Amino acid sequence: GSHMRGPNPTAASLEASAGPFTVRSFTVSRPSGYGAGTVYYPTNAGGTVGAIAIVPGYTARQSSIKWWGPRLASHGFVVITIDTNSTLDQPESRSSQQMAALRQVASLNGTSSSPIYGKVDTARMGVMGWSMGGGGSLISAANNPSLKAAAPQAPWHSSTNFSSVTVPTLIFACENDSIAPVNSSALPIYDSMSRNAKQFLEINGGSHSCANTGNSDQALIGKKGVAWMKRFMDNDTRYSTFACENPNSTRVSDFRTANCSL
Repeated sequence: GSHMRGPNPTAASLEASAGPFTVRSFTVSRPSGYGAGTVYYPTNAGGTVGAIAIVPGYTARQSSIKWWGPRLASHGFVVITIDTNSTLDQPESRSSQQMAALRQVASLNGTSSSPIYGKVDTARMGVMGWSMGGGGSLISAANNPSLKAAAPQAPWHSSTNFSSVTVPTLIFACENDSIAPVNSSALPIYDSMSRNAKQFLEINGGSHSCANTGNSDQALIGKKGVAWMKRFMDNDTRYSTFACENPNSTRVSDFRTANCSL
């Protein structure tokens, strides 16, 4: 069961600002169970694509995470970036809202007026987000083991115990994070997970915002996010090396992976 779309990947094609597909976007008119959303979609993927829902951190909005929308969509995904009902929502609420966004993407896939009408494989879904939105993504993964992939950034949750998670999980960490320190947040979360394909990618000298819109490492972070989603959401074994490899970069202060075959 593989859903291979687009050309055979290269380090160069994955590091580029844009993948092979053309991207359009729209604002969701009547968000159902979350604050606001922007839907990014490929116009020319040549098949139905998985959907990814991305949630910001505490006080934050779509702007903090929006760079992911076109970057992932241009490689063959429908991506929804959300605002939460309140900027002060906690991780459980962020998880519910993330899953509501995926539910509404599935709804719009069935809506003839929608730009994403018949563009989505509602069986193939993924979750991403920053800090409390990253914690929320891991809660979404724990509660919904049918999700194909999770790739949270600088995650925080009130508990680091994600031992039940079977969903392939890529944690982006920021070496010098002083909001959700790696030693008390990202790494204990990574270490809790014994049942899944998982990866830990720490950005050298990174602050808490090291994977956000306007980061200086979009070539590397974008390559790893896309490769992880292509490998696990599409079961596209063309991406096994890109997903599972140590990227061998002086921008990476720490790399860990498990159950991830090249």
